[PDB]
Amino acid sequence: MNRRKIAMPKRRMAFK
Amino acid sequence: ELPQMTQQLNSDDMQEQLSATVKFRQILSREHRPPIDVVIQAGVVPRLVEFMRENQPEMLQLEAAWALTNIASGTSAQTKVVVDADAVPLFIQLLYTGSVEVKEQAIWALGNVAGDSTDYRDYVLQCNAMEPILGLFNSNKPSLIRTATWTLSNLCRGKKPQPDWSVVSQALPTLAKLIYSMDTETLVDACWAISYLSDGPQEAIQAVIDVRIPKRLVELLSHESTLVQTPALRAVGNIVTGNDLQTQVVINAGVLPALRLLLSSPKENIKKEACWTISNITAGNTEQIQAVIDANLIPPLVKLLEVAEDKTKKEACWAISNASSGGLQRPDIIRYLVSQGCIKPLCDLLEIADNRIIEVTLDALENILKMGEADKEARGLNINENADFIEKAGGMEKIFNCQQNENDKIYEKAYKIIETYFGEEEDAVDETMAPQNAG
Repeated sequence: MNRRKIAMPKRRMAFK
Repeated sequence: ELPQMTQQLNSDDMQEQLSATVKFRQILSREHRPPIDVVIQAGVVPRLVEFMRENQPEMLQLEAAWALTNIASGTSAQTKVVVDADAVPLFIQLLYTGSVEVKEQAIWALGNVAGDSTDYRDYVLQCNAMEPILGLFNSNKPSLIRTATWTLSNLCRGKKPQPDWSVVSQALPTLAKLIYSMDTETLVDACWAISYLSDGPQEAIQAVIDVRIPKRLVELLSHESTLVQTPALRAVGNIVTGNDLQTQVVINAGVLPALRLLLSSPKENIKKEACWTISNITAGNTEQIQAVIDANLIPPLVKLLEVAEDKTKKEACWAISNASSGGLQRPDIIRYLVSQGCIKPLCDLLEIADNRIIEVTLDALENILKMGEADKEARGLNINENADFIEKAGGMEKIFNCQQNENDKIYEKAYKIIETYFGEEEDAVDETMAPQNAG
């Protein structure tokens, strides 16, 4: 509706 | 004992060619400090690549492919070696021909190759791997499906650039089933792959919706494992960056109560993504802002705005601010926000060091004032209740100071708020602020 996330990331290998 | 092995691998005797390949495969499997570098530098990769051709024993193909895989699953440079030896197309054709053990090796290899960068990802796809990979999801062999799903997600990963949509979108029907798997790792990787696919244009979001994925994803937001929650939440959030109709499908599938659950997750980042996701629904039409309120999401959102980590607060502020948009056409919304105590947290947030949010926060406060002003003018009162709430919370002082901010738009909106709703008592400032300010 308004805003994409800052980065797709939320990628399995990199996230948190 | 290695230069010897290199010669035994060159022997024209098929019997020794195997014995050698088997010895390579074994040292390459050592858990601690694999000799991937040493084996590469002996020049034997291209030799091992030949051992994977159609014209070779089934038992030799397996060992050569397994050895190479151990190489390709090392460092980016040791993967590069395998790719430069033109191993991918033979890994690919082994997905058709080879037995199941061989299929599992090649699929893993291609996964590691596809996951190295966006170039290698495109390359695997150009070599037409999609077709055979999909063919693997018939095997009814859990470990192979598990692996094929991991690889599949790596073929979808990456936004800059996106993969070729006309190819990766062919995996939607399979994934749609995979998010019903009882194998956690499968489920997880299937959700990642959907989070990547849904992360794109409205055409892509629609593809996800048309295979009936969103129903299942919403169900998965309450899975016991955050490994499932995370990518699932993300896919749902991406779907709601779409248009009102798209957003409405997710609300209709039950996402608001699932979001309620996630707003009280132990992980801070799940809470942050949940806030983001809700903010894109309050960015939606008036029915949807009301759906958010009816799902009792405002109270936790307000609570997070006051005590959450900064990244989470910003996202919550968007959710609450976007919701006050609809307050000009449905004043019940603003009234409810105010009554839930969102004025003081919004005010206190004006001093955050981020101009993007200060702006959003002032837009929320303006909308609260505009509704408070139209409320008193509608019934001949001589006070703006909301203006007094903001004043008593030290929000007037805070908005006042925003005029000393470098961004002209912030100053201009703050100036306007102080003039319009705080007229006699607090001066607005004009432009002698030529020694600028901010950062």
